[PDB]
Amino acid sequence: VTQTMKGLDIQKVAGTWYSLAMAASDISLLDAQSAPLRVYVEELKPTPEGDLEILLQKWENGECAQKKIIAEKTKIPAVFKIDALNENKVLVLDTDYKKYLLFCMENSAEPEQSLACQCLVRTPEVDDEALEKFDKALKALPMHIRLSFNPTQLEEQCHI
Amino acid sequence: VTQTMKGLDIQKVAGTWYSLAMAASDISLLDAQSAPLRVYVEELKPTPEGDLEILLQKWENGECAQKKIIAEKTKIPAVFKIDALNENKVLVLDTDYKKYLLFCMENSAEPEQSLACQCLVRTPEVDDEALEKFDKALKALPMHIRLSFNPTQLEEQCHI
Ligand SMILES: [Zn+2]
Ligand SMILES: [Zn+2]
Ligand SMILES: [Zn+2]
Ligand SMILES: [Zn+2]
Repeated sequence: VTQTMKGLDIQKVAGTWYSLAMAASDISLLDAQSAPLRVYVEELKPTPEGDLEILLQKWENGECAQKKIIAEKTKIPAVFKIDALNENKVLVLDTDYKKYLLFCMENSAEPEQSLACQCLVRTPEVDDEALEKFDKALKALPMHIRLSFNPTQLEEQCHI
Repeated sequence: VTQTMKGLDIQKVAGTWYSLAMAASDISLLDAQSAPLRVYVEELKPTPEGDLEILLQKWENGECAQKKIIAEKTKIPAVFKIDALNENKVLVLDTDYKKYLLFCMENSAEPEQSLACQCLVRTPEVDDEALEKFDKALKALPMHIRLSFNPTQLEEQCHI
């Protein structure tokens, strides 16, 4: 179902990011700040080997904890293997490198109950064009919850 | 901003309904089952005087409570006055009476922070055409959360 980006240069996604919008196939995955896949991406750090370190924050033990996820390169381009969040795959759908990035996470064992997708942006501002790209990519996908954040929320993102 | 239905026959909306989809301007209004405006419409009972009794269920005191809301007719058609859920207005946007109904609730004091909208259906089944009408009506509105329920969830709707 999912169509991944072709000709992705992973080195060009490095730097600071913000989670502008999130979507998921199951409401329980994103509803409430303490939900399993409610994650806020803060930085993408690609490696020389072609892997992707994802820095993000997540609600745990009563507060916003900082997590580092190592996404390993696989034989399929724009698809990375992870062992976190009960997910095993990160899929980069699209990016223009300097404004927005669209990606999804899933578990290959049950991809319909585990699919979460995000729209990332470089600056803590609403990019209507990025949201349009996000919505278009989501049309084919069976999403039952969609969240969209404003500039004020994008500053600290996760907060007690 | 909101455009209400013209030529609404309120008597024809009587009977059983299900909340298929919900949307709101603020995430806090709908995120989590215990959220202030997470409400599940079960029945619409119009009166001979032209008022609308809304039967719905809402999470309160650890369980799904049953609520009856009286929507009073106002001088503007398809717009009803209420005194519940911290809202004071019910706006009927569109309906075909026998399959779907779209409505919004708001507080006139702060309509941007209080707007919640729903897509109702007669039967506990996903109507892709009703969702299309819902999405089109929402385009102009500043929604930051969207929820969509499946047939299994639509049977009991709210549940412990
Ligand atoms: Zn590696
Ligand atoms: Zn589905
Ligand atoms: Zn009356
Ligand atoms: Zn807004």
